Amino acid sequence: TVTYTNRVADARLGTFSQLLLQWKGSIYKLLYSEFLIFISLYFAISLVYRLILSESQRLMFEKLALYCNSYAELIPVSFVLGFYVSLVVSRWWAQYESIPWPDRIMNLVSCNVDGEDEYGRLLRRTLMRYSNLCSVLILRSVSTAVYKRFPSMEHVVRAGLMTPEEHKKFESLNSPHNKFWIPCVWFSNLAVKARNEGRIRDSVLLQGILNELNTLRSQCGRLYGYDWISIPLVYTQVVTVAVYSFFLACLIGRQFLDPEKAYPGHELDLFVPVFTFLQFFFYAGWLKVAEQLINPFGEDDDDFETNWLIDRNLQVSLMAVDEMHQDLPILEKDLYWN
Amino acid sequence: TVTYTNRVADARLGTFSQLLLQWKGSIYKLLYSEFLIFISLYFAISLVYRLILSESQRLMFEKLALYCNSYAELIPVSFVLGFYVSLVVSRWWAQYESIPWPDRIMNLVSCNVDGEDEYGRLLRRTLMRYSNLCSVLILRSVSTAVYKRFPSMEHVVRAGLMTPEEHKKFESLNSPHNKFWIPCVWFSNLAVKARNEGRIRDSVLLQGILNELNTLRSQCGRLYGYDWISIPLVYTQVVTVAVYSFFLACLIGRQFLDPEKAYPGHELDLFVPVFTFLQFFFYAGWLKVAEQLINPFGEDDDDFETNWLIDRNLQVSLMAVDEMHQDLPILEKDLYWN
Amino acid sequence: TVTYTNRVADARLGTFSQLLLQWKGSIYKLLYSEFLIFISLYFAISLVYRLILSESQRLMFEKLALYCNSYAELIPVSFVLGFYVSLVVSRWWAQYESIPWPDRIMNLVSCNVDGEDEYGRLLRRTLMRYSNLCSVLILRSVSTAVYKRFPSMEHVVRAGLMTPEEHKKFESLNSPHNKFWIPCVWFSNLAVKARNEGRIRDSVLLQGILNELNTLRSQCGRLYGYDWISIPLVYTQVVTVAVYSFFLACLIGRQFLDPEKAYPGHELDLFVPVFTFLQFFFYAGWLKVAEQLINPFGEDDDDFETNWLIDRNLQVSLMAVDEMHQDLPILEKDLYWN
Amino acid sequence: TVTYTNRVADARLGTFSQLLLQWKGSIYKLLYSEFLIFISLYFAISLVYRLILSESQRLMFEKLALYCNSYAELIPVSFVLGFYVSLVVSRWWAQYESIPWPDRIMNLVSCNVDGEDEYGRLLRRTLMRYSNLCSVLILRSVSTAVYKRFPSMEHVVRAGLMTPEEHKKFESLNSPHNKFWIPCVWFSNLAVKARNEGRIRDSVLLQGILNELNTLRSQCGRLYGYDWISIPLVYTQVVTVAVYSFFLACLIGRQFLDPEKAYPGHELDLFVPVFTFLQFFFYAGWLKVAEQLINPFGEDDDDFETNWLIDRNLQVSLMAVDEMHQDLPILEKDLYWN
Amino acid sequence: TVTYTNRVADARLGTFSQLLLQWKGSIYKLLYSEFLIFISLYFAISLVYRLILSESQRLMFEKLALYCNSYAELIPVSFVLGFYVSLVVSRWWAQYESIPWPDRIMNLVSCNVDGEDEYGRLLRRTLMRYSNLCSVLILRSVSTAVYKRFPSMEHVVRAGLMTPEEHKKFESLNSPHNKFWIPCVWFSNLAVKARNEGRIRDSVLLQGILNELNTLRSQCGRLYGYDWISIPLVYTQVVTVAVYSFFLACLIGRQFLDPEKAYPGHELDLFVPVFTFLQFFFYAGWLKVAEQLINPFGEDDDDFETNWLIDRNLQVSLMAVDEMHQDLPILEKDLYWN
Ligand SMILES: [Ca+2]
Ligand SMILES: [Ca+2]
Ligand SMILES: [Ca+2]
Ligand SMILES: [Ca+2]
Ligand SMILES: [Ca+2]
Repeated sequence: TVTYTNRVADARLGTFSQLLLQWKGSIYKLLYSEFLIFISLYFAISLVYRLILSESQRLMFEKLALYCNSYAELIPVSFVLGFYVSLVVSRWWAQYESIPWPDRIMNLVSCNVDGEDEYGRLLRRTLMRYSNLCSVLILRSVSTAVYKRFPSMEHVVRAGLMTPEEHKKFESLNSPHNKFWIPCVWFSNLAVKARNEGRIRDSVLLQGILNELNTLRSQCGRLYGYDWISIPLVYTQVVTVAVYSFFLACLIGRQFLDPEKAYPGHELDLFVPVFTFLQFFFYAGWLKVAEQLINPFGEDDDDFETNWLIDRNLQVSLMAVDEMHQDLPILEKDLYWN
Repeated sequence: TVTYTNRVADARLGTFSQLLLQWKGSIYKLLYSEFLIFISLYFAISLVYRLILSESQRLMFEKLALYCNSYAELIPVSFVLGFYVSLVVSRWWAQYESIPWPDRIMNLVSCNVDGEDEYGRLLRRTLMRYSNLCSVLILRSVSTAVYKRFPSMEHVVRAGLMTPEEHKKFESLNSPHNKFWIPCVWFSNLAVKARNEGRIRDSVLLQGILNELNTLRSQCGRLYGYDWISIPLVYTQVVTVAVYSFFLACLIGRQFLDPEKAYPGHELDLFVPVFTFLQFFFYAGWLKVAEQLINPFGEDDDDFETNWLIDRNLQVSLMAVDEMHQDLPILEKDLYWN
Repeated sequence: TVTYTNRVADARLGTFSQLLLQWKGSIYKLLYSEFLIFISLYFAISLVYRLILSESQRLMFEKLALYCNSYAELIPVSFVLGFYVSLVVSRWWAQYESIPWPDRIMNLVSCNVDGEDEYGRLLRRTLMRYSNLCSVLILRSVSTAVYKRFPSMEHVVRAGLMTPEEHKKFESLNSPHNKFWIPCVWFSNLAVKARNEGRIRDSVLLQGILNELNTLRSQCGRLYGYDWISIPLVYTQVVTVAVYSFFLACLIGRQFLDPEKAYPGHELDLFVPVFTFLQFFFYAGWLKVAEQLINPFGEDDDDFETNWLIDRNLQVSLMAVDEMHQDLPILEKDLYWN
Repeated sequence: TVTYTNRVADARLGTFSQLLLQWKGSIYKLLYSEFLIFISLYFAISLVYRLILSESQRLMFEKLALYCNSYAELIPVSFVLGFYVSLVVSRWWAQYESIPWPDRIMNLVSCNVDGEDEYGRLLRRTLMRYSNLCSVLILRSVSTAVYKRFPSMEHVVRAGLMTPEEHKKFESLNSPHNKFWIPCVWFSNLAVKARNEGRIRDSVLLQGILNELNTLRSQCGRLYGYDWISIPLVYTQVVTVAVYSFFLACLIGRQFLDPEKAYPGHELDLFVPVFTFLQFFFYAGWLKVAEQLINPFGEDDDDFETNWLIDRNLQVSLMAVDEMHQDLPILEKDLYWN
Repeated sequence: TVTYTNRVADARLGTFSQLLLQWKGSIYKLLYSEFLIFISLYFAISLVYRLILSESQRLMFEKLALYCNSYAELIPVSFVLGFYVSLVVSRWWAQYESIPWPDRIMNLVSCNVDGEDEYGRLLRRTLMRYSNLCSVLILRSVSTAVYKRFPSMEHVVRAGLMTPEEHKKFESLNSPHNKFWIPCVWFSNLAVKARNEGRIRDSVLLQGILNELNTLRSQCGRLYGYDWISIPLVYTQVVTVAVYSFFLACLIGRQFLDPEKAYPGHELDLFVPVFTFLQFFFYAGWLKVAEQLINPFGEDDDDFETNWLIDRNLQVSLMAVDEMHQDLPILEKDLYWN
């Protein structure tokens, strides 16, 4: 994503006036193809009408242009497009919050799994690596950036997210469905094995660890649900037919007619319709935002930084349960004692 | 459902332009009947007006067409239809999330119910089969696809979801209401019987299993509530009268009149109203999406894949508590040790 | 409620076309009075204008009709009415989900309260009867159907929901406020008395039972809040003044004037305004849905089936803690063993 | 609040027609001042125009009235006002549900704090009085009705909500901020002191009591947040400038011009603009509802009955933990035994 | 923020009429620059047109002004701007509720961590200082006011929020990412160290403290998510291009033309367009509210008072676990005893 929050804290004058001077993740980069196609088609029809057509053929084109200008308002562009964009934005922010963060499981495993020797160290690192793997295996199914980072499971083995013994156990488990739920069972079995060996003191701490595991499992299930149940295809087809049909009508209807014929409405000849191009800018770019945000896990400039987030979660998770287990600062008095 | 999420990750040019070349679950398959009925009625009235009516009768039809063109805008089509479609889409996504997933109960039963012999194996499989049966018995009441897969309870017995002794116990329980709550009591009684025999260690683990049982029971209750309390019938009647009355008016009002009579507005004769057919496309198809999604558990192309989900839940549930109980990979060091 | 979900699973052709042939809970049954009053007033003014008024008086009525037709669009009908109907529908579905279901408490009491003799049987039945009574005493305060089923507390005694000793204890408790919270204290005291006698094993199971009791108490409190804090009366007055003032203006403005006077707009005389009657149909019926759903606990055709739900909850609750305590089917192998 | 829910259960004919015959909490009581000011200003300008101005001055007033009638539609009244009213209603119902109800803490304290002697009786009453005081001290900060009931802390002492020793301890605690969090710490300390003396059996019951304490603390924190973070003042200024500027324009633009001058639009002279007064009624009263509901804790007719609710909570809380501790009815058989 | 809730409790007459006489946090302070730029540009173009241009050049400017007045309505200002402002307000109130409040952790630590000597006092103060530091370290990353209060970590050391030993431990932990999660691991490790020394009695109280820690960690994670995932930049660019392009068109289109030329629409010459300036006021100020509230953690007049809240949380947290540990008032009888 493009983050500009620190630039818009106060509202002086050019709070939004400077942000339109940015190229990375802009409206200009999105509309740079469709806008130039629209410019090319409009100026092509304009030059053909001004330089090629005969007089009766121009007189027929005038009636066609008046018909298309009168009756292009029957197409419900804003009515369909606002509803579709509201769906896309609602599902967008709903899909951000479904991304699993390891930090609650991190806080519980960093303190409740005892042992300062190598066995408890290995145990805590294996628990957090299972919690991260149960996230990576669903993020490589819902995202294309993670899938291009990890094309096969051997790339998950080489990155250190999975040992080859876990790869052999993962391949030996026979299931035709998506196997993202495999480490979230290994986590619970390893937590119970840790409790039975005395590394976890009581049942309440074990049940807290398992509750946070099931919370992360619900997060991964929400990601699977938002990826599998898309926006219905019939909505996408209706909105693209709406925008493309409206501006296909505006290719003919918004053409500058002859001022010497003295039509009502077409009195000035400017050869560049500023308001038609602005209306195409707002409607077509308003559709392009929904095209960008309908899948926020791809490789757009404003899709989610999933690979960075995987690297952060792996580093922070393996940091807080290895170096920070019983490594506390010295309990000292504050500036407010007596 | 038709899933196209992997095709719309990035937004290059034809992100939505290729998706209108798809037939399965499209606007075209929905409107293929109503659109051709509208085309047939319009061209029938057009040919009758052009070839059959006498001159005074055509002059009366002209006044009828001008009246219907002037006063068809009084019908609040968009105002009623947007509100109705917003209800349908909100209830649609609310009904997806109410579908019970066994995975939290799966994670707890796979680890907390002890025993590697045949008795604990039978116990875990019976617990997960009760948790799946308490979902199947409500999905065959809210869906028509599951009801056509399982027409009677004997088909539930033959699929392995229920043993015949459980069928006899299920028939001996006398209740005139829906019996989907029967396995969700058997689960709690079998969990307490498992705790009393020592298969579950403490009370906290038992209460966690019962809390996830009650969570799945709340999911099934939400499905029962959304199926039983429909959208009010008066809304459905008002929206279908709105769309059908508006286009019944547009059968007469949008007719191309005679250009030689020189009416204001009807100057060009094209014999095919492109914008009337587009307006019928958007409004009527916008109603057809609500017709499709008012019950997302039927057998439309974009209703929910409930039978696939039942098969997945049964296979994954009986997999993770039988093969994956204490079958863990070897605890080995990572690529980040020292 | 009228349930039609099983009829609209697929979307073939007449998915909504058959549902307008139904009378029970329709738009026709709602508007059958107001629509005929509007028809009567319009045709009365029409016949008086056509047969009674003199020429200068008709000429004054023409100017009054043109004024009322020009200036009835200043009344914000859709703007106020859409906001009001959105409130009514949001509160409608929010009030359905606040109805207490005994099933979570049923699942916990059916398994955690021990004893196969008559004392534990009496104990479980008394606990579930308290949980049902704490729901009946708020449903007879928020609904008129339950209040007509149970006019006094003696009718609650005769139905078996309350023994006469509990009636005497309920009357001896002195409080000027609504006493729906009385059985939800008796439940907690009886659960603690059951724990102290050894019928409940540990504290965790008791706390789970009390947590589900407090969940049902929050459900009853939400019902009390939605009944006591209505939609503000000023909104109801503004919407009824809006609809009635707009169609009081349309009684005069939509009248067919004389075509021989040649007014702009009034050229055709049909004597039955189809689009005025349709506009009255949609706006007035859109108000009548809000009139129906502003209190969904009354005795409309599409209000909630509260009495049926009370009977179901009583039967299922006293069934699952009496016959189904330790009555489990035989643990047998599945079709997938080895 | 004005409650009319029992009057609108069914929808016969006059379901909303009788509710406009009510004065308490009506649109008429709100608009009785602003409407008469608008009537006075309009009729003043009308009589001055009809009786005082000369002919050229009337001819200038005609052009001013046509300008103001043509260009008053540029003011976005409905666009700003609908958004503002939606915020006010959303925050209104969000602030009702944040009002703390003592009933969950009541159910736990009435059963889990042991002792039938005077010490446990005093202990339970002191716990519930702390839970009520932690609500009263935030309701006298967010409401003006509670602040006029309790102007100082001595009025809280005289009402029995606080003993004078608790008043001295409350004054000895030095903090420049709002002290509504003081009894919600006393509750937890007294619950731990009750557990350490054996009045509470185990830790799980104590943690349940503390969890419901923190739930009530979150309710009080939501009330503090909704009172402290208002709707932004810039929205309130924009909506009042919108409504007042639009009807300041309509004082001149809606004036009946001279019919003998024969302007397009002003042909009939009625001297009382019915639709202008109706439009002022709906827009200005639609603003007055937001003025009423922007602070629903004041002393309007449809603000919340906070003092009644404080009296109810105090009476019910001190009732259910004193008289109803181990005072249960006799366990007797039902009408459905065998 | 500017709080005016106590001024708008009742609705008499001038409930909103007095609030437009306030300068701090008003629409006037926001629009004081852009409005004067618009006034300057409009009056500059007006004086140039009235005093400088020749007759044919004025005749060309008339056609340009009629074109820009006819075709500036094609720009979807309200359609884009309402959607954007709805996003800004929804995210605004969603970001207020994500601010962590220490009070639940305060209530649990003030009672469950035993010890009246200096060691338990130091232990409770260190726990609450960790809970406050885990909030300060994310509020100095999401806000500019806290970042200007604490430019470096030495300023956090000097304020008493962090001892220098904790500063050395905080710098020794090597991580390239944001370190706001560091004290929320120290809290859990210190709570487990407090439990193992006997300062916390059982496991249930420890798990309650850790659950409230993870709740505060989820609050800080929501703040990090709302700061990192902004509103998409393409929406901000489209709305600022919409407002600026519409009023750039209105600089030419709303100009008062010559009345002697007798154009339809431009008949009166007033030299100050009141309704154009009002329309600029509402649209441009409606954009400026979104500019103010897109980052509510900056230093605007109506952004959140974050520094005051940090000071309050520090004072109240270190107050309630030091002075109020076992300092209870005397248990005395109420006014309602017998
Ligand atoms: Ca994307
Ligand atoms: Ca369907
Ligand atoms: Ca009703
Ligand atoms: Ca108020
Ligand atoms: Ca700001």
